[PDB]
Amino acid sequence: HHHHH
Amino acid sequence: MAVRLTFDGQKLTWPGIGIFKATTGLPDLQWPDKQCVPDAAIPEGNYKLFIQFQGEAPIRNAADCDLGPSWGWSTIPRGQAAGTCEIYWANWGYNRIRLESADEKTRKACGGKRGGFYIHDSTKGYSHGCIEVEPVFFRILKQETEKENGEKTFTVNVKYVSGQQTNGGTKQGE
Ligand code: MED
Repeated sequence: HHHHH
Repeated sequence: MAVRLTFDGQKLTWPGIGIFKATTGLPDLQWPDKQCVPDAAIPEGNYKLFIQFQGEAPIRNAADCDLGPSWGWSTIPRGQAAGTCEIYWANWGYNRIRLESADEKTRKACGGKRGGFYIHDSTKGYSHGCIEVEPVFFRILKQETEKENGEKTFTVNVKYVSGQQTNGGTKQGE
């Protein structure tokens, strides 16, 4: 994923 | 309407209207020469904006405070509605618009290893590999688009003409 949040 | 925004690391320009303060990259990564480092200044090139308003952003994992991806203009759960995720989602802000690389040079930037780009209206003075913009941008976007009837096409060209820090002073002041 490009982001974790 | 057809709008080609431009972003130079410090200002997001809407031709014919005005300029918005804008910032890209985490605090130590706000540099054009770091644009292929994860979470740094967004890579130069051409991106499509997804401005279709789709309401609240999907939540991929509430337990991990992880928003899902979405291709549109969505809102961020905040305050009590965000629970313990507030501190993390304050880094999103209240609004986000998805970006997608729109041509060959942009898709191939950085070996194709970066992505997940958005324009968003947090007031941190940094961005996790996206573009943080002055919140009024989203008020102008709503007002300008809701008075037109036909198709609405938005893009942004990212081009760094200076090596200066890619911080437009978006941190909340006074
Ligand atoms: C896992 S892709 C790298 C992280 C993403 N936020 C970016 O800046 O491109």
